[PDB]
Amino acid sequence: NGRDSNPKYLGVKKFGGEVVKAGNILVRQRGTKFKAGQGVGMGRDHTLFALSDGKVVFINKGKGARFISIEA
RNA sequence: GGAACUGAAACAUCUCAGUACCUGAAGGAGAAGAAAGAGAAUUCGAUUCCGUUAGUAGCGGCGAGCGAACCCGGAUCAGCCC
RNA sequence: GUGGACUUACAAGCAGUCAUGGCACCUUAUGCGUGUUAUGGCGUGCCUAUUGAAGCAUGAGCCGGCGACUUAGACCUGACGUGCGAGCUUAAGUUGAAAAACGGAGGCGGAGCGAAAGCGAGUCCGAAUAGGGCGGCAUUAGUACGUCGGGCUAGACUCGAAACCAGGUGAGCUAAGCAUGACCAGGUUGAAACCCCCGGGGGCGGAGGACCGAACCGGUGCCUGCUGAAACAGUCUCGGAUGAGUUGUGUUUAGGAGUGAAAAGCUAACCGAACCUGGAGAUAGCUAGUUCUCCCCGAAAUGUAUUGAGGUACAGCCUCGGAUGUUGACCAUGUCCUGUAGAGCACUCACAAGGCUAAAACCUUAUGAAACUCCGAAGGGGCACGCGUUUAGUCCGGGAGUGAGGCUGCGAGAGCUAACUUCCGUAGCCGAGAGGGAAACAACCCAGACCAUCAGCUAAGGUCCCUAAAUGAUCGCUCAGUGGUUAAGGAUGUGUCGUCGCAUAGACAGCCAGGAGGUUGGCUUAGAAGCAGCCACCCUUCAAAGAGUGCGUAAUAGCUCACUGGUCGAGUGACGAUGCGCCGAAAAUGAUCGGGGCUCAAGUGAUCUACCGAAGCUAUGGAUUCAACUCGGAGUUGUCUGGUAGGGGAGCGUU
RNA sequence: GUGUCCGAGUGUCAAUGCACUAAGGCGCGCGAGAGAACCCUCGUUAAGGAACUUUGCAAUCUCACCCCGUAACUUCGGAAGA
RNA sequence: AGUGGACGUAUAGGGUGUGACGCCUGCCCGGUGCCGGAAGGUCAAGUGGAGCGGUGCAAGCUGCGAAAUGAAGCCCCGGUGAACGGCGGCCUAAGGUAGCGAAAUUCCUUGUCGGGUAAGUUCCGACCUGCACGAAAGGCGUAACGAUCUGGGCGCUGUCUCAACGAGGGACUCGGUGAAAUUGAAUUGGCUGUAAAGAUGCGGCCUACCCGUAGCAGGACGAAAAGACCCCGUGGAGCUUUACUAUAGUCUGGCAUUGGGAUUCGGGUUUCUAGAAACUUGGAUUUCUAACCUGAAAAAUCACUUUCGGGGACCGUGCUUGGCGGGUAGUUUGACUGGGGCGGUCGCCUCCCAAAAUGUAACGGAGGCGCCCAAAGGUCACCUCAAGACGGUUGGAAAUCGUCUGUAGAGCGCAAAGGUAGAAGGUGGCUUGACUGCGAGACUGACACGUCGAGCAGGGAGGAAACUCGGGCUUAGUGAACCGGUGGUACCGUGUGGAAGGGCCAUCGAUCAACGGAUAAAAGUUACCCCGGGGAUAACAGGCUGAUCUCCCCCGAGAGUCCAUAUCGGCGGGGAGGUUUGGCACCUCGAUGUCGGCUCGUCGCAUCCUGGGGCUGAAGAAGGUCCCAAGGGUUGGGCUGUUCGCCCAUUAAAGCGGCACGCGAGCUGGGUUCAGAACGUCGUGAGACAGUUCGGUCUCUAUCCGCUACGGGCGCAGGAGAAUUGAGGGGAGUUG
RNA sequence: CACCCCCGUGCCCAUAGCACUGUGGAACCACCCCACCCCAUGCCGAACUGGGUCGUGAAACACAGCAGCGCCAAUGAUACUCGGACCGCAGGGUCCCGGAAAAGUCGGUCAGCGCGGGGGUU
Ligand SMILES: CC[C@H]1OC(=O)/C=C/[C@H](C)[C@@H](O[C@@H]2O[C@H](C)C[C@H](N(C)C)[C@H]2O)[C@@H](C)C[C@@H](C)C(=O)/C=C/C=C/[C@@H]1CO[C@@H]1O[C@H](C)[C@@H](O)[C@@H](OC)[C@H]1OC
Ligand SMILES: [Mg+2]
Ligand SMILES: [Mg+2]
Ligand SMILES: [Mg+2]
Ligand SMILES: [Mg+2]
Ligand SMILES: [Mg+2]
Ligand SMILES: [Mg+2]
Ligand SMILES: [Mg+2]
Ligand SMILES: [Mg+2]
Ligand SMILES: [Mg+2]
Ligand SMILES: [Mg+2]
Ligand SMILES: [Mg+2]
Ligand SMILES: [Mg+2]
Ligand SMILES: [Mg+2]
Ligand SMILES: [Mg+2]
Ligand SMILES: [Mg+2]
Ligand SMILES: [Mg+2]
Ligand SMILES: [Mg+2]
Ligand SMILES: [Mg+2]
Ligand SMILES: [Mg+2]
Ligand SMILES: [Mg+2]
Ligand SMILES: [Mg+2]
Ligand SMILES: [Mg+2]
Ligand SMILES: [Mg+2]
Ligand SMILES: [Mg+2]
Ligand SMILES: [Mg+2]
Ligand SMILES: [Mg+2]
Ligand SMILES: [Mg+2]
Ligand SMILES: [Mg+2]
Ligand SMILES: [Mg+2]
Ligand SMILES: [Mg+2]
Ligand SMILES: [Mg+2]
Ligand SMILES: [Mg+2]
Ligand SMILES: [Mg+2]
Ligand SMILES: [Mg+2]
Ligand SMILES: [Mg+2]
Ligand SMILES: [Mg+2]
Ligand SMILES: [Mg+2]
Ligand SMILES: [Mg+2]
Ligand SMILES: [Mg+2]
Ligand SMILES: [Mg+2]
Ligand SMILES: [Mg+2]
Ligand SMILES: [Mg+2]
Ligand SMILES: [Mg+2]
Ligand SMILES: [Mg+2]
Ligand SMILES: [Mg+2]
Ligand SMILES: [Mg+2]
Ligand SMILES: [Mg+2]
Ligand SMILES: [Mg+2]
Ligand SMILES: [Mg+2]
Ligand SMILES: [Mg+2]
Ligand SMILES: [Mg+2]
Ligand SMILES: [Mg+2]
Ligand SMILES: [Mg+2]
Ligand SMILES: [Mg+2]
Ligand SMILES: [Mg+2]
Ligand SMILES: [Mg+2]
Ligand SMILES: [Mg+2]
Ligand SMILES: [Mg+2]
Ligand SMILES: [Mg+2]
Ligand SMILES: [Mg+2]
Ligand SMILES: [Mg+2]
Ligand SMILES: [Mg+2]
Ligand SMILES: [Mg+2]
Ligand SMILES: [Mg+2]
Ligand SMILES: [Mg+2]
Ligand SMILES: [Mg+2]
Ligand SMILES: [Mg+2]
Ligand SMILES: [Mg+2]
Ligand SMILES: [Mg+2]
Ligand SMILES: [Mg+2]
Ligand SMILES: [Mg+2]
Ligand SMILES: [Mg+2]
Ligand SMILES: [Mg+2]
Ligand SMILES: [Mg+2]
Ligand SMILES: [Mg+2]
Ligand SMILES: [Mg+2]
Ligand SMILES: [Mg+2]
Ligand SMILES: [Mg+2]
Ligand SMILES: [Mg+2]
Ligand SMILES: [Mg+2]
Ligand SMILES: [Mg+2]
Ligand SMILES: [Mg+2]
Ligand SMILES: [Mg+2]
Ligand SMILES: [Mg+2]
Ligand SMILES: [Mg+2]
Ligand SMILES: [Mg+2]
Ligand SMILES: [Mg+2]
Ligand SMILES: [Mg+2]
Ligand SMILES: [Mg+2]
Ligand SMILES: [Mg+2]
Ligand SMILES: [Mg+2]
Ligand SMILES: [Mg+2]
Ligand SMILES: [Mg+2]
Ligand SMILES: [Mg+2]
Ligand SMILES: [Mg+2]
Ligand SMILES: [Mg+2]
Ligand SMILES: [Mg+2]
Ligand SMILES: [Mg+2]
Ligand SMILES: [Mg+2]
Ligand SMILES: [Mg+2]
Ligand SMILES: [Mg+2]
Ligand SMILES: [Mg+2]
Ligand SMILES: [Mg+2]
Ligand SMILES: [Mg+2]
Ligand SMILES: [Mg+2]
Ligand SMILES: [Mg+2]
Ligand SMILES: [Mg+2]
Ligand SMILES: [Mg+2]
Ligand SMILES: [Mg+2]
Ligand SMILES: [Mg+2]
Ligand SMILES: [Mg+2]
Ligand SMILES: [Mg+2]
Ligand SMILES: [Mg+2]
Ligand SMILES: [Mg+2]
Ligand SMILES: [Mg+2]
Ligand SMILES: [Mg+2]
Ligand SMILES: [Mg+2]
Ligand SMILES: [Mg+2]
Ligand SMILES: [Mg+2]
Ligand SMILES: [Mg+2]
Ligand SMILES: [Mg+2]
Ligand SMILES: [Mg+2]
Ligand SMILES: [Mg+2]
Ligand SMILES: [Mg+2]
Ligand SMILES: [Mg+2]
Ligand SMILES: [Mg+2]
Ligand SMILES: [Mg+2]
Ligand SMILES: [Mg+2]
Ligand SMILES: [Mg+2]
Ligand SMILES: [Mg+2]
Ligand SMILES: [Mg+2]
Ligand SMILES: [Mg+2]
Ligand SMILES: [Mg+2]
Ligand SMILES: [Mg+2]
Ligand SMILES: [Mg+2]
Ligand SMILES: [Mg+2]
Ligand SMILES: [Mg+2]
Ligand SMILES: [Mg+2]
Ligand SMILES: [Mg+2]
Repeated sequence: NGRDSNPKYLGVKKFGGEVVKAGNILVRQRGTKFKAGQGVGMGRDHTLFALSDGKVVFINKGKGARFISIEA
């Protein structure tokens, strides 16, 4: 063994209560650990970036049912 | 005739360098010199030396690095003979 | 070395430091004196290299004197200063020189974008519109010098290679050759050939890389010699000693070359490539060394990359200046994100007793999990505020160094739940840190040294003597020197509670009294009969006794026992929690808690004071760094001043 | 260390060997005491005899000439100074 | 040029290896070498120049440029071993002929038996199981020879038990001369602790009047040479080869020196009734003598002439071609690494570690990638998976159909984590958005790279539309830079116009996988080693730890007929000691000498003897085992360098360990570890192994402390002679 | 939001879901109804789908009861932990302050809010 692979510094890049420019990246994820609410659009590797400038808010009933909206 | 350390963080091309060194000829100097040229204005008008153009052009395992010439400004300026 | 003051012969000692006393002296000098001295306290040379230095790590005998960050250039870059300023200035040279002027060729600013053609405050990409660099805007003014910080290139802070190359010098040592001369006492052995008697005997003869042994040539073994008598020898012993011998002279062969009966041996006393001069101050990522003083700030041993790992590049951290202007920082509120501790089996692996059944499955019950999660804190990170105390931050430009870390505690891995082990996270100390405590001691506990005082309160730690300070006070605890070195395990050790029995209808040991019944009980080997031993315990006679405890020879008896009794006269026996202790408990020169000594506490657990105790804090005096505040550095108030690499600043000494 | 030449006598089979000595030459350019440990070159050693030690390393022992006598083996010479 | 070979000429000369003599010298031509062959494969310059292009109005000039034809040489085919070699592993070209064998070769190894000694790791003779013999890198013998090595025996010895006495030269004392290595400074003790972990110098405690002198050799990690061992340096040098690169040399084709001619000519021209005389441009054999080379004659080397003689247009030399070329030369030969080597690893992806942010090391625990898919894409539309039970045709535990349960227990191309049921899974229709030009904004990184990305243009594709498309559910499927190939484009293109060449856009070439990548192009070896450094880093020793080692204790199964504990103690548990093999890497690489012996010793006690005990399965005696006990004592020899162990023969007994595995400024020097050499084994080679074997320099001068002796001074309240008490210190201590 | 009830479509986002179950009927919805063709089944008008009444509330669906199941879930007490401060050689553990789960019990629920329309009491 003695093998390993680079860190992928994934996360909630922008936490609810953070104003965001358009195109800011807010969550990094392997998949849909977050499912993108209103105003946000999710990319190829399933990072989801805000489309509209404003505050970031978490809709989060959880269990795969967590969504990131942006409010203007 | 012609190095090698060395640099290239190794090392062959490269550089170190036509350096050091050996050998020949000669003088108070020597060399060179009177355009089958530079050059791009149909200009220049022998040779040598300084400043500059200029680290420009360019050369380079296009790497380390190596590097002009013309224009222009001065020092000195004689062209003579087969 | 000579002479004089003071001193020195039970003293333990980085050579001193402060203090006190004794003696001597009085020319910056009768003092807050100079020389010396006794005693007391205190006290790990210096530098370097270091995680860490008194080190038993390096360097150094001592004093002097030489001795290391330079110079260069029409170079690049920055800070400061000066002239001129939208412009600024020369170079080569020329003419003068006890003096400098002329000299515009040329350089820099003025426009940028593009790969370039080329356009031009626009420009490249492109088919038009999205960008990049750029001007407007802040038009940030440049340039010639001087000084200085850096950079470059050249020996480039100084010393130091082993090597490489060039042209020479060497065969007078030694390695061989050639020419030519010379030397080898003496004794032993007796080949051929030649000649007689029958290959053999005799004679005769004088051969040999033959024998012994002097010179001579050579070095076999011990010893001596080992700052030698000698830079390879000496005594003694040994090899050869007519041969492949020794030796003179003259002479030839040499540097990757010669010579070599072959060791890489010899080539002028260091030959796996001589010597000398030179290239040449070769290179040196390696070592050591780098000197005057004071002020201010102050690190790093981390990340990634590397023919990289002990070295470099770029970040990270330091400093100086400019700008900005609280953006910092801690703490609080609000919010969001997380899958650890824990905890759980709901999936995956595992796994514990059963029921159920052609056992997978299934149910009751029961568990572990870094790569399991139905769950899931504490904390932690981002944002916003400041609803609150503070002073840092950000970018831009010059200079750095650091890129070897060390411990402890917490959390993990690796290891053996070893290591003053190795590798990460994290906090603090050390590095770079002085002062008090811990006998001693970078890391631990206390506490960050501006200077001066024969002033005060305290921290940790202490208060019997060493040794500063209560032989303090009160309730105990341990009689072990435990204190002042572990454990599994044992113990009628001792206090504190605490759970279970049987007693003035009289029990525990304690003395006499009885020990019974089938039954010499079934089941066993050869006999096993309270009393080897696998299987099973009911029944009679009794105020009274279990087919019944350990012993006994191999089996029964035998003295005791569990209930019974006259006596006996009052508590006992059991497992338990614990507090302090005992054993368990052997290592190497001589013992010990730092020592004395401590229970007639100087141990201990609980409380409470009173004081000692630091370079921390307070007092008086004093000076720097900064900043405000005033007058044309000064002074006030506040504040700050441990320090390695390093950066900055003010100054002293020499020619 | 250094090449060549001459290098007497007594005795001893011989000799340039060994011992004494002629000629000739010299006592080695600090001395004098003293008679410890220890060290170097030496002499003798009870009893034992290799026990020593890596090894009999070293030190003994053997010693010249003459007579007698000498093996396994042999390349017929030698081993043999058995 | 000239020389040596050689004033020699195959019975001679050169090289290579074996190494008198004797009997001998087997197998294997596959690779490598070499010698022959030379049907065919390939192969340079040169001869040829068909065609492809520029540039000019054109003549023409000019850049490329095939086919065929071109030597040696290599591929191919034989052979060669007294050529390099090979003759073994429960198919290779073959597999060991004789001879020998525990060897100079034997690891296991002190092999087994015999011999010799009281005792034999040695030695000798047999045996053979030859790790890992062997036939001219020669095998088996051999008389004689050896300062050769090994084993034995005689002889004699101070080698020794065990040393003594004597001599001389030192050594000591006096007078004369009078150095040296060294040296931080010294007012320089013992223990025990502590500190970088070995203290004179830090702590406590003990001891110690001042100073010498003769001695010793424990300490001062004493002295000496900035470790020759080990590691490091993008140090060096010597040596090696099928590392790389060149190259003296060497072979080969063509051109010149270099020529007439006959002879066969694939061909040239004007020549003539498909044709041949003048003639060749050449090639080819063959031949010739004026070039040239060489030799003989009074004129030695050289020149002349030569009645001359031989070779001969070759040989030699100049240029150029291609091959051979460790002989020479200049170099390359990676890093991490709980010391180097060996093994492993080097880039990207997934998980745990990673301590609920991101991040985080390890030669830590697990596994994947160097691709795929014309549809596994875009879009539009449509389906729902495991698994179980009941029932069923050839099948039955599981084909297939049928019902019931069925937030998933399936699937998602490969590894896993996330994710997913309104799909990313499955199945069709259409087509390519697997587009060109851009990139607001962020994530991430020191850079450089990397990730995601709304929306705009041109234009597509699917859908009725909203809308979705600039690749795949996601995360791996990858390499800057240089130098070049291919297609466009029309920017530079040196006087001008063109073109040659260059630039740009697209694309191709990389286990450069040591994966940020030194060159286009590179392996070993050093023990002949050299330099510079490192205690940054191994071998020793000390330290820390104590797995392993040594010891004790608890339990108690059983053994002990019986009876656990007289003894012994399974399977398990707890400690101690630091003597073993270690780990770790802390002081020491400007030096800490290392194994064994010898000489001196001293300490522990886990006690071999001796002394005092308890229990005993103790009658007695001899024992067993445990307790207390460290005063003393603990033998001599054979084997091996040994420690050890075995053995002889005795003992009261033949103790175990510490003290740098105590002791080399005390001694040896056998072992091991420098240069020579040989054997086996490994390597083609230089060379190599902690396998073996012979051999191989151990440095007169003691300052200090410390130790044994011997004085000087002073002290001890007068100055003196002599006798003394013993504080307190040593020696002795055994036993049959 | 007059009272109910139906069809649909949201918010919510198992305290709403399952099962047992009962009411429902031409009003709404639902099956049945037929198929050459629109349109379709990798076979079937089962599914889409196109043409409709009867019939029937069977099934599905809506709505009520329902605490067997699931779903939620205290308090209390712990586990753990931020800071402080300690002991044990060690594995380990204690104390002060404050934050504080998970599991279980107690107990809670078969929901809760809109919007448009259709038909009822005519
Ligand atoms: C004193 C006797 C000899 O001693 C020696 O040969 C002594 C040498 C000593 C022992 C050596 O040092 C040791 O080196 C070991 C590798 C390590 C060791 N310890 C510390 C770990 C260390 O001690 C040598 C190499 C050390 C130094 C001093 C050195 O190189 C000495 C050279 C000269 C020494 C001496 C020289 O002897 C020469 O011998 C010739 C035979 C004589 O003729 C003569 O030559 C002229 C003589 O001198 C050179
Ligand atoms: Mg591993
Ligand atoms: Mg270089
Ligand atoms: Mg070079
Ligand atoms: Mg010159
Ligand atoms: Mg000259
Ligand atoms: Mg001249
Ligand atoms: Mg006194
Ligand atoms: Mg003293
Ligand atoms: Mg100090
Ligand atoms: Mg160190
Ligand atoms: Mg020192
Ligand atoms: Mg020294
Ligand atoms: Mg110039
Ligand atoms: Mg300025
Ligand atoms: Mg701008
Ligand atoms: Mg300037
Ligand atoms: Mg500076
Ligand atoms: Mg700079
Ligand atoms: Mg130098
Ligand atoms: Mg002879
Ligand atoms: Mg003889
Ligand atoms: Mg010799
Ligand atoms: Mg002899
Ligand atoms: Mg030289
Ligand atoms: Mg050579
Ligand atoms: Mg020499
Ligand atoms: Mg140079
Ligand atoms: Mg480094
Ligand atoms: Mg930097
Ligand atoms: Mg900020
Ligand atoms: Mg703030
Ligand atoms: Mg857990
Ligand atoms: Mg965290
Ligand atoms: Mg605000
Ligand atoms: Mg800067
Ligand atoms: Mg580091
Ligand atoms: Mg660290
Ligand atoms: Mg472990
Ligand atoms: Mg450590
Ligand atoms: Mg370490
Ligand atoms: Mg440091
Ligand atoms: Mg600090
Ligand atoms: Mg301190
Ligand atoms: Mg202490
Ligand atoms: Mg102290
Ligand atoms: Mg220290
Ligand atoms: Mg300190
Ligand atoms: Mg420490
Ligand atoms: Mg404290
Ligand atoms: Mg006080
Ligand atoms: Mg206090
Ligand atoms: Mg006191
Ligand atoms: Mg206990
Ligand atoms: Mg008291
Ligand atoms: Mg007080
Ligand atoms: Mg104080
Ligand atoms: Mg102060
Ligand atoms: Mg003042
Ligand atoms: Mg400071
Ligand atoms: Mg301070
Ligand atoms: Mg300071
Ligand atoms: Mg004579
Ligand atoms: Mg005579
Ligand atoms: Mg005589
Ligand atoms: Mg004589
Ligand atoms: Mg004389
Ligand atoms: Mg004399
Ligand atoms: Mg002697
Ligand atoms: Mg004797
Ligand atoms: Mg005898
Ligand atoms: Mg012996
Ligand atoms: Mg012997
Ligand atoms: Mg020997
Ligand atoms: Mg001898
Ligand atoms: Mg015979
Ligand atoms: Mg005979
Ligand atoms: Mg004889
Ligand atoms: Mg040979
Ligand atoms: Mg043997
Ligand atoms: Mg042998
Ligand atoms: Mg042999
Ligand atoms: Mg034997
Ligand atoms: Mg034998
Ligand atoms: Mg052979
Ligand atoms: Mg031989
Ligand atoms: Mg002989
Ligand atoms: Mg010989
Ligand atoms: Mg012998
Ligand atoms: Mg004597
Ligand atoms: Mg004497
Ligand atoms: Mg004297
Ligand atoms: Mg004199
Ligand atoms: Mg200690
Ligand atoms: Mg220590
Ligand atoms: Mg002391
Ligand atoms: Mg001191
Ligand atoms: Mg001595
Ligand atoms: Mg060194
Ligand atoms: Mg060295
Ligand atoms: Mg090299
Ligand atoms: Mg050639
Ligand atoms: Mg060629
Ligand atoms: Mg070579
Ligand atoms: Mg390495
Ligand atoms: Mg994390
Ligand atoms: Mg780290
Ligand atoms: Mg799909
Ligand atoms: Mg888009
Ligand atoms: Mg579009
Ligand atoms: Mg359409
Ligand atoms: Mg092209
Ligand atoms: Mg490359
Ligand atoms: Mg790399
Ligand atoms: Mg040598
Ligand atoms: Mg050092
Ligand atoms: Mg170390
Ligand atoms: Mg060691
Ligand atoms: Mg060892
Ligand atoms: Mg030293
Ligand atoms: Mg030394
Ligand atoms: Mg004892
Ligand atoms: Mg006894
Ligand atoms: Mg007895
Ligand atoms: Mg003893
Ligand atoms: Mg001992
Ligand atoms: Mg040891
Ligand atoms: Mg030793
Ligand atoms: Mg030896
Ligand atoms: Mg071989
Ligand atoms: Mg031997
Ligand atoms: Mg001596
Ligand atoms: Mg002497
Ligand atoms: Mg008195
Ligand atoms: Mg006494
Ligand atoms: Mg005394
Ligand atoms: Mg609660
Ligand atoms: Mg708190
Ligand atoms: Mg805490
Ligand atoms: Mg709490």
